[PDB]
Amino acid sequence: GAMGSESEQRHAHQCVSCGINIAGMSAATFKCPDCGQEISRCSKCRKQSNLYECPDCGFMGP
Repeated sequence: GAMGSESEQRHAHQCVSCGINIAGMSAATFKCPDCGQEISRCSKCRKQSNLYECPDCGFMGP
């Protein structure tokens, strides 16, 4: 019937805190120990590092 969106994927790299346009930029690139998805955190995120959350698997962490 209706096509699923989850089935499809995109390369939209944005900040985990807000959503800065740091796609393919020199931002904080790390692999989530939960899923392993490439997480890009802008410089500003450095301050929010105290408490982040993986936007991929909705994994809320410190």
